[PDB]
Amino acid sequence: PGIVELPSLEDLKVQEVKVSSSVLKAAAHHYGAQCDKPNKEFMLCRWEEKDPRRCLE
Amino acid sequence: DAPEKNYERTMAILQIESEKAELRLKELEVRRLMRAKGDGPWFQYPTIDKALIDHSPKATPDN
Repeated sequence: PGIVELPSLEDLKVQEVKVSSSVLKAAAHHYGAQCDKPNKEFMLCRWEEKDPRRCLE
Repeated sequence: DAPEKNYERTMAILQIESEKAELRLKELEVRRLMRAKGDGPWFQYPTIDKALIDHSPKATPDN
């Protein structure tokens, strides 16, 4: 069959959130209060495209 | 009975039986084609009802 199409390693470069899980869980309620709109754009794009290659931006 | 009665009654008998014979040969041909191709109302062995499929957003998106 066909060839799978993957993004380059340059397209997977981003400044990661290099904190621990207790740092995230401590900040999680204000993170859900404040970072609402890009998170829900991403999860809508993620449940609609059903493909993590269409959701990288 | 008259020869008229026996004659025309024989013609009615021969019509009915020739028509039943043609319908039997057509019934065999219809059965052969419907078992071979599978596009008639017969030999419709069941598949899975697609009303059973859940179309909700699941726990993970990739599905």
